[PDB]
Amino acid sequence: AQYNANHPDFPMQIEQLERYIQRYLVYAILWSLSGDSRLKMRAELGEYIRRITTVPLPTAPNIPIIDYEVSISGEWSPWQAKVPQIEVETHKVAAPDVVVPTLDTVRHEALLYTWLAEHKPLVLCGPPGSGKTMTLFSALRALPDMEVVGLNFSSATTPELLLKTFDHYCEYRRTPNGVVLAPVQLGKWLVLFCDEINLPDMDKYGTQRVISFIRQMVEHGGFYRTSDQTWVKLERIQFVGACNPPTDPGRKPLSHRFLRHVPVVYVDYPGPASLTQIYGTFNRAMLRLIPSLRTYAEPLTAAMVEFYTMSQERFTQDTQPHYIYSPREMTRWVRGIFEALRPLETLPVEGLIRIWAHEALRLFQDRLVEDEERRWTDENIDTVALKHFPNIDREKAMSRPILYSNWLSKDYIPVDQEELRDYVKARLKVFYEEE
Amino acid sequence: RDPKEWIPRPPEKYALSGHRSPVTRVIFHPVFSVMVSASEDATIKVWDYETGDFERTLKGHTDSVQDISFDHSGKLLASCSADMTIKLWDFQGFECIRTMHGHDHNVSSVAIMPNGDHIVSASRDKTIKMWEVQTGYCVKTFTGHREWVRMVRPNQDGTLIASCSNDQTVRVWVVATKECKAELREHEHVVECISWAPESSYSSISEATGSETKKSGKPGPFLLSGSRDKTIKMWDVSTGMCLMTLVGHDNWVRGVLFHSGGKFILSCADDKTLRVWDYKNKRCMKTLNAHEHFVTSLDFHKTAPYVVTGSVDQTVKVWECR
Amino acid sequence: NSVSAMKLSPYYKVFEEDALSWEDKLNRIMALFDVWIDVQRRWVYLEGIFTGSADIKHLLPVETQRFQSISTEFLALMKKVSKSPLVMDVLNIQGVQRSLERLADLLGKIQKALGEYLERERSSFPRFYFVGDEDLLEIIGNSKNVAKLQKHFKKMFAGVSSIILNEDNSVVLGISSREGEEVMFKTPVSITE
Amino acid sequence: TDGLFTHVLRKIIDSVRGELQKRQWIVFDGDVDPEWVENLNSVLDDNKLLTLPNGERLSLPPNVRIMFEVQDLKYATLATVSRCGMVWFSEDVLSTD
Amino acid sequence: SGFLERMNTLLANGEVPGLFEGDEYATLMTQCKEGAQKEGLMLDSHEE
Ligand SMILES: Nc1ncnc2c1ncn2[C@@H]1O[C@H](COP(=O)(O)OP(=O)(O)O)[C@@H](O)[C@H]1O
Repeated sequence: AQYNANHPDFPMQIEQLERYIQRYLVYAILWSLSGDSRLKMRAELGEYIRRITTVPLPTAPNIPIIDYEVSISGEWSPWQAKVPQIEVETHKVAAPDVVVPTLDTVRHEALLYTWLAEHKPLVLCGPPGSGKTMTLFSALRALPDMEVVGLNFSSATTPELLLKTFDHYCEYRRTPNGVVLAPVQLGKWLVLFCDEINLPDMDKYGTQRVISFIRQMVEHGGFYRTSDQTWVKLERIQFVGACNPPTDPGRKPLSHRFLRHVPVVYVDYPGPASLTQIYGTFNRAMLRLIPSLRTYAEPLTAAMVEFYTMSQERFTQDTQPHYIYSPREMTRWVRGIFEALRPLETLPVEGLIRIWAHEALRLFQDRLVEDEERRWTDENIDTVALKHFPNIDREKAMSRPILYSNWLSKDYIPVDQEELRDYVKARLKVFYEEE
Repeated sequence: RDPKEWIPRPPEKYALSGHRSPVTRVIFHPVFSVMVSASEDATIKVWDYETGDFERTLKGHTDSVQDISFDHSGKLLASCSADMTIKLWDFQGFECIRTMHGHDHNVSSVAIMPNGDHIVSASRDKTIKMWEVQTGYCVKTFTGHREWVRMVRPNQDGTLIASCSNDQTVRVWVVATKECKAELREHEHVVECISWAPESSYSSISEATGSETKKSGKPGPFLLSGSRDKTIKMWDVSTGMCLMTLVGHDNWVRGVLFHSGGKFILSCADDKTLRVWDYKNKRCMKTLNAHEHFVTSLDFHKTAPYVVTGSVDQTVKVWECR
Repeated sequence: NSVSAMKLSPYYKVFEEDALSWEDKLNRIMALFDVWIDVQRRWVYLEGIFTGSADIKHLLPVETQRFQSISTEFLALMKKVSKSPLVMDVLNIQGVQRSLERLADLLGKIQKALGEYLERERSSFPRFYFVGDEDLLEIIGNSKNVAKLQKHFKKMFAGVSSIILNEDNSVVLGISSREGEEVMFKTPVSITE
Repeated sequence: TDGLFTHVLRKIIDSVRGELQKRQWIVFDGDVDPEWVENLNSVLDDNKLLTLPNGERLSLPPNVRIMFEVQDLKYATLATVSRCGMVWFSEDVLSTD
Repeated sequence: SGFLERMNTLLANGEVPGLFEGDEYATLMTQCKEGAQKEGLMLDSHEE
């Protein structure tokens, strides 16, 4: 219908409509029956459909169908055509708003826009830090008539949180058909983003009260106001959920009665190639601050990705609950290096390596419990930077007391341990008299 | 030695060391060629800066002396200390003629008004008080600061007093009617020191900041505020706007003041350096490795070419300007 | 008055609903426009102050930016009015009454912040000392429209009730009194120069 | 800040809503003493001006009448009495019938 | 556990939706008007 609106002189013809509908039906079958599974299972479903279907399908020998969208013209077009190698502004390096386009990113944004436009509740499932909130917000940027409200669920979450959100962002107005709950603003669809939907505790009889409340609000379009036992009908209110896989510790599988109204999309961790693309783009935007360091963007990104991968495999939730590593750590790595490089007019390669090592220590070593783990982190930081950055002064960039501070200077520069100790002694002398 | 262009030079003239505790503040005698330095050992030692010889110690304070000031004639010295008292000293006979109580906590600043008949002091009880010199009575109490007031300074004619506090703001008060003329809140940390602009710098400030000539002819009093965010800001009291921010210090700014000719800004900080600022171009000309520890205060002689800085290393240094 | 006369009539019972509805419409129209006229006048003589004076930006910066914000909002509202200048349409504008009350409050707050500026402006023309702050603001702001300044000349001069102007209202040709007696200037004063 | 009488007179003078075209009567119903009525000495004289301490002078429009409704003048001075046209309402004016 | 619920919401969002209710919300809106004026911003709607 939108295409026909864009072409008043030449509406869609029956043959083009038939082609487009066939291709979109296959695309929707793939993204509905395999949107909540891994890449391998999406490939398996695509192969099975290719074996059974009669519709025209892409002729690529190895690229699975899930990488092809359906153009309005009625032909398969690859998703890679919508993924350009962009150049991020140096002042927007690893900013929260910045999303580096990727195949998975654009596919998920298209799917979410398809689901969000229908005001259909949806749930994004995946490991923490995989990019569920990022993808949701990027897809919501394409829908100006939606205001998203963030809710964070915990094991102690009850429908009272949702009721407080409704009291803040909505109003109960009396209509002849009954009480209607609608957002205070007009023409905008409120989106309730619930970040930990499957954390709320199941009682001894296997139910989550807030999940039942949301299921009632979604299926029946409203809830009961317990103050006067009046049925309240929702208007212009939408629900979007996010959660870790139900097999994770502390997570409970959602009810099948709740899942039927809610399609689930699985957002897995970006692969090493996707990580390389995203954070190489971020480093290239970064290293334009110091032109002499521009040639080191690729080895720096390779070292970052390698150490992140090794730390992710080495430390898991089996050992400690807080041993969770995600692309969020890579984003903080990028932000820290950028903030350390911003005030510097010039810097040798060894200084960049020292900043990289300091940020790696501050991100991957501070949370470790045992001393052996910290020793492993130190040794492997040294080995990674030696492997990806040969022919550099090993001692000048890896003096083990790697300390950085802006207490002895206006900028964030390395600080000697003895000078820092003397300064802290004087500051403590002042601190005793003041506080 | 251009009579309004000298700046201090690296080779020190003298390094006077008789204090047993960090030197809090150093001031110049307006008339005599003598110098006064207050320290944390509850002593007020008096030095001569022409020949660098100790003269006499002014004792009587129980705890650390935090500030000292001279009246216009140089015949009275007002000192405040950590023992919640303000003492007035007859600088001819070097006896304490009056002790003033009334502050509820540490008194961290003191200033004699330009007329010489009143004493204004700031303390840790978040109040500023005015004391008659003749009777020693508390006559006014400027309340409104939310935290420890660190400094109080009257302007040239004594109609305005500025104050800085741990509440990260600078307040300009009206002496006659107690009202708060302005509240200068742009520092991101505690404001340590303040200083007023001499009339000899009004034209320089106006043409450096690009401020157009007002129809009155008075550009409006200008103020400075060194703070712990390592920056110095120049304010226009009349409008309340920050004319410029001076960046370049590596630590908390402890003292700031103008060159007597009103062409440069002299500041000291805890980065162990004394810096000369060319606020014409909003940049720092000269950096002096003044002391081997934190530099707490500085003073610039009105006529003679001398700069003095006290420090936490218990040393008072006199700098020849060339 | 017609609605009230219909109310006192005996046949009003059948036409109670529509008469009450139009009474409400008229009352809201009057309530809106009474605030509207004062808001318009205040903006008219405030924009002149804030644009024709070059030093007001430097002497009064905070109130200056405040007035540009208020004036931008006022011009947005005026553009909305000009789009659909039907009186019901502007009456039915979402939150027109509350916006007008906010504009009136903001303009009053700005006007009360101009005391020092008007007191300093009084020194240029000494006869402004016998003119109140409201009337002085009207005089200085509305200096362009000299047709509305004719009522302020009796407060500044002994017998000059009004001035005589040409067709263009750009050259002052003389002065007049209350009784119509006129004095014709030998060399007329040009406002444009 | 304008008072009640000053506000009324200024509103009439400004005539934003056509006040100058009506018959505006200001009636002072109450007691008369020199404290407040002597401020009207210029208003009730040929000056026809309300001079305020701030230097503002408000001319009396020709359609405005200042009226006093009083029961006795045992405290008003001669300055007030000589400035006004007297109308005497004896109690025999309003008979019990 | 309500302490931790309020901490969870505050840490994640920077605001607690049900903390200010009734007269507290009106007082907060007045104080936010004052603060936004002190920061050189004109904000009128309670949703801004
Ligand atoms: N394509 C991409 N472009 C930019 N950043 C990305 C991309 N993919 C992942 N990230 C990073 O991964 C992190 C995802 O975190 P988030 O979306 O908050 O995860 P969750 O929704 O599970 O909490 C973000 O900090 C983001 O910087």
